[PDB]
Amino acid sequence: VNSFSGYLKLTDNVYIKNADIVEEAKKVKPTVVVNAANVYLKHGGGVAGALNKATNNAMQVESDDYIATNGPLKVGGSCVLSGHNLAKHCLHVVGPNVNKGEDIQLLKSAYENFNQHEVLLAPLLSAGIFGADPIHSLRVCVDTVRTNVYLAVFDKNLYDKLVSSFL
Ligand SMILES: O=C(O)[C@]1(F)CN(c2ncnc3[nH]c4ccccc4c23)CC12CCC2
Repeated sequence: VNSFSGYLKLTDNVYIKNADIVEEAKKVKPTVVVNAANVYLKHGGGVAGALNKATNNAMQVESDDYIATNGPLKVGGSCVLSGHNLAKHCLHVVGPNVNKGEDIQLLKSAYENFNQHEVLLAPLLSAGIFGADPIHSLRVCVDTVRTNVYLAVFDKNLYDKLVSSFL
């Protein structure tokens, strides 16, 4: 038993809710919240900009030190950093950005990072400003992640389309 509430169950291990991931994290304080990161951990907009704003820019300060030490992530890769006031940990995962021409096949590799964590609160990778089809992203999530994932979808219209079209 965990503290996630109001989710629709899609599969044995994947759950979905129309929710603002920032507000959901603030309430649940999950062990892991996933950020929709880029390779530079520049949290300017989308989910990343919203998560970072909710930490009063502490996420960005920590991220800049991480990059200065380690260099950029790979597309499809991840790193674990602090969850600040939102979660114990933040798993920064880089899905491919279609608006940069990155290979959508890397979306599966991105979701594989979730399997290193037993339970996660997450957005749909490569959705939103990353330019991928969220229905495809949901399919890859379900077919790749084996651990327990609670997906927060900000847009109500999109949430209803994802549910209604789910196979
Ligand atoms: O940035 C994108 O492209 C996204 F479409 C946005 N997303 C979100 N997913 C859940 N909660 C959210 N709260 C937010 C508050 C402000 C801005 C965005 C979000 C958001 C998902 C997304 C990250 C990859 C697709």
